[PDB]
Amino acid sequence: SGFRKMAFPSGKVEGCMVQVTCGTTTLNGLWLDDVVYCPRHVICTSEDMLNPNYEDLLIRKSNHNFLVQAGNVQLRVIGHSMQNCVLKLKVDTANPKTPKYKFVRIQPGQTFSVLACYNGSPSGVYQCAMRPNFTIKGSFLNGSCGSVGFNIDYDCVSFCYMHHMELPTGVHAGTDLEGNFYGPFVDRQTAQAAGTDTTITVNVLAWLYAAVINGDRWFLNRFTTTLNDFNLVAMKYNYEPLTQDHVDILGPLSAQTGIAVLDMCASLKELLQNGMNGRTILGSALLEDEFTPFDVVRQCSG
Amino acid sequence: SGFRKMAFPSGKVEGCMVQVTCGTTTLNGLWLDDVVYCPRHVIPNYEDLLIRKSNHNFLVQAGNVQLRVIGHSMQNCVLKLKVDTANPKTPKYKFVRIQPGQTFSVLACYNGSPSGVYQCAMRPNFTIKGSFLNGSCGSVGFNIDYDCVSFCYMHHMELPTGVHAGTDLEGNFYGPFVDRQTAQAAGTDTTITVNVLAWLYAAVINGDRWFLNRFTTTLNDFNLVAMKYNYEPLTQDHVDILGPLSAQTGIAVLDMCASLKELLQNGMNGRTILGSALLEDEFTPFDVVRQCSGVTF
Ligand SMILES: O=C(Nc1cncc2ccccc12)[C@@H]1NCCc2ccc(Cl)cc21
Ligand SMILES: [Cl-]
Repeated sequence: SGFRKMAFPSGKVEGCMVQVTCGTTTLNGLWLDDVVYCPRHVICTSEDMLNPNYEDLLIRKSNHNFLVQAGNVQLRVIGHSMQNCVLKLKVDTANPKTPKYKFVRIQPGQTFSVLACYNGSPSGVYQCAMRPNFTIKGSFLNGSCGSVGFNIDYDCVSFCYMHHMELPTGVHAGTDLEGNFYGPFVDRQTAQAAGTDTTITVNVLAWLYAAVINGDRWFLNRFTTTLNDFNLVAMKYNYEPLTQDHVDILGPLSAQTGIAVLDMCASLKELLQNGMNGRTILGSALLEDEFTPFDVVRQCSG
Repeated sequence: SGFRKMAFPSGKVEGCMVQVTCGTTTLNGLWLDDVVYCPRHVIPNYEDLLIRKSNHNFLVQAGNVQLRVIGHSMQNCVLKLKVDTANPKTPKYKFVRIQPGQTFSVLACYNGSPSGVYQCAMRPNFTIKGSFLNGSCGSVGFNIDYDCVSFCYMHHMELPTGVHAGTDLEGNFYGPFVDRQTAQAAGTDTTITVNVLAWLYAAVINGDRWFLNRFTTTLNDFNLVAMKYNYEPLTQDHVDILGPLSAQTGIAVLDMCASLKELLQNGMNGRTILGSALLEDEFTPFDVVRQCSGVTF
């Protein structure tokens, strides 16, 4: 019993964090095999941040301009290439702590753990979700660039995120490990605003099923709804549309609890209308949306 | 910017998790140097049940390697299995007993394999509101100070309300609990006041000021109100501990107490603080400073 926002154990990722210094800029790199991955904005100066030409700035750099530090060991950069918004520094040593890994690009609503780092040293680990507006509500200070988001399903680390920047609202933007940004963001100081954020509906339903599995049933009702009627109500509360894929995904939880997805949708509609009334669901007074259906099953069953 | 419930990086602890099997029971062990620590309920008159056990009855597995048990002893509610091999991944460590209100990270394990890491607090009623399934016994709570892991908790059981009970690494239970199937109930819980204030300072540091007011209060008047809402008494030590946050934000601790007093008597009014509609009490003043300054390990 119990339901916590749980991150993956960060050990496999900690053994990959390095510090990447280029000129006056220092941030984090991810050392996997003989390559160090980091945000390409590490090659940027003061006046080369509003409109940087990364191809032009990178051509002027030599291998010895990049200082990579793994613990108290300086690694030797023997090559450099750019892939989208990520810089790949070929090094003369393969990381002995390289875990079994994959680069995966996630979709909004997906969760992952973040290993926040400063100067190549891990400071903390927390659980996040890719918001529908493609930002992450992380916890990052200056120097956190290069910190990574990942999932550890089985013994394989799936890297899904690399931190690049903080938007004016305090939310964060970044890329997959191939350098493709999540959302309409670019790695420059130009005016960029996150779109209006919405609640990840399928995740709220997954969390309502977690509450039922843990013995919380007060919010259940005798009603059901059509998928269309639910979405018409949901949109009015800035909730993401629930698709037939989401209904299918929630099938296992519906089978385990005996509460049909559209039946749980009618509970969610009622909660949106009434609020909680001094009550909590799994120790929360708000509807939690950073637990996917897969997270709920893993945490409640194994 | 941002404020998250953040756990310590769990790597140093992951290299210590092993699986301990005794008879039909399988749980987790903590392998430090040549000793494996685990809950004694893996084997009631525990002295008598332990005397009937031989070293080969304990099957300890570190990854795909079976470790050989060369000795066994009991210290309070923890079993210590002496093994032939010292753990090469043994970090710099200490066994520390924490006080209610203090926070720590939990590395939840099943069959000696880490499955997740979360942050939690020792409740004033000595329970932890964890996330644990069958097989999680032996999972440990810890903090990291510089490069030293301070082990503070070992999971033993789940109480009927779904909350959890366990011991320090010397086998002394936190709270009035015993390691036996019997009627045991967690006492009435209270809110960790100093932690709520620390979290209000974290909200101010992140730009949330709506709850601030022009008012201040005496420590005595605050505690009279706090006692009424099942909040822990705020001591002069807590006020001193909150000093650095008070200096950084410009909001005196008793000034923040007047904000808390109003929040208790009047509620949030549809508003949130750091994305929460409840007052968060599982961040200590040190946690807030560590996260709002970026201390690394
Ligand atoms: O956002 C960046 N860094 C940070 C990242 N996270 C939390 C921060 C908090 C406080 C200050 C900086 C933070 C990075 N340096 C600032 C300008 C900038 C502009 C464009 C790009 Cl691509 C990156 C950057
Ligand atoms: Cl995905």
